[PDB]
Amino acid sequence: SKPGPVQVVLVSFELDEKALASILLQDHIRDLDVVVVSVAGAFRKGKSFILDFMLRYLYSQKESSNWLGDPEEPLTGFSWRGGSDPETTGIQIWSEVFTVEKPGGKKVAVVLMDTQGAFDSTVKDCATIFALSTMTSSVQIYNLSQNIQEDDLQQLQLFTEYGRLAMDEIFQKPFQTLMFLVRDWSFPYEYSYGLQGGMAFLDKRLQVKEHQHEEIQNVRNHIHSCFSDVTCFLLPHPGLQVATSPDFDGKLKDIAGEFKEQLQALIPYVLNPSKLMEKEINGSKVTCRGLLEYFKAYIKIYQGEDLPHPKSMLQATAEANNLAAAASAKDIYYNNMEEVCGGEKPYLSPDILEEKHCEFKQLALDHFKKTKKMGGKDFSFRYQQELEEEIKELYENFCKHNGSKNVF
Ligand SMILES: Nc1nc2c(ncn2[C@@H]2O[C@H](COP(=O)(O)OP(=O)(O)O)[C@@H](O)[C@H]2O)c(=O)[nH]1
Repeated sequence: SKPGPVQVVLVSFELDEKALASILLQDHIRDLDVVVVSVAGAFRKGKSFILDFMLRYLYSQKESSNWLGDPEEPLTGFSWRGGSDPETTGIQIWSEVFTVEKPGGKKVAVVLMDTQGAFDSTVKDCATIFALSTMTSSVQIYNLSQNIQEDDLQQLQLFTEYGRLAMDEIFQKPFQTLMFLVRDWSFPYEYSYGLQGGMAFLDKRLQVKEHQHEEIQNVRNHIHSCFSDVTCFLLPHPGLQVATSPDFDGKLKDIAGEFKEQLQALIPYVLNPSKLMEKEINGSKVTCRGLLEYFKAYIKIYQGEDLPHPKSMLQATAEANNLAAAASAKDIYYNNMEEVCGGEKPYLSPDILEEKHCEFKQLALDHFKKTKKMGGKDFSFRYQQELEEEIKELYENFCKHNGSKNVF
């Protein structure tokens, strides 16, 4: 009953769909728009240290004020690396999804994602892990040591023709925020720690120059077709005790002061309620229920020998987008009907049951049609017709359950 990391993508690659569904289709979050914060990068680069502070912020927020902690008390990690073979490639998420009220009262679900791979441009693939993580997250925090290297940028080539395809055919950038998190920044006299120094440094690194390799200048020329926002944050060194310790357990006061300072800017910048950014695809928000569909559609196309064609990535996106609309409509029909004739609630005469059915079927189909969907009308119809068959089967079970409560 204790929260912990859940392996959702593992070694080709497999989606553990049951484990992911058990988190995302919980009753209290499945209908909420979901915020998906991913930290991605090479093994042993401090990703889980940052994930731990994000959890401290989220748990402090859940139960309140000094999120950083008590300076006298030792730190304890949250066990993102507790399993066998911690250097393994894959994607984990935290088992506790948080519910946060944004200003004005809208409640959203907040998922934390741990994306680990070799991250080195050669022989094998973890590009699959970076792609799946990027396409499903709303903030991809790309965790790098000391600088943004040309190798680092070359790994974004995965998305370049995808971004160019989507702009050309759907008139929209496919992804939201990419943030370069530069660890152990050592030149504050050139670019100061934090966000303003980071954006000046990123601007310089993103400039195309004739000596760079062709593929890297490509990435520079099209990264802004992929992400609606590209940002960078320079974080200081945490101090030698953190750097040289396996499983750091020293007191908060033993962490370097400038690191703590910049942590208090970085973590709220990502997780403060006014900053939470719901996942969006095709310009419409994704719920925990819908997010499951994107994982299921994306795992399929990354099964092959080679990386998928961009047309197949757009195709999988369109299919999952319509399935997400259908699933949301199906839940509306089911929840309303179960409220009215489910359980041991009293028998309803066929006239009353039919009327309720007609009311909630129309509600459900209207919701599907009103929802913004990719593919055009003929593409979306096949999903609508599928939804109508599901509703018909649901209605039959509701009718047979209702009839079992009849007297004689
Ligand atoms: N130099 C440095 N070391 C860090 C930082 N954050 C964590 N560490 C240490 O680096 C090692 C690997 O950290 P870990 O968070 O497990 O890396 P992960 O594999 O990316 O999750 C551990 O000894 C950490 O205590 C940092 O910002 N800078």
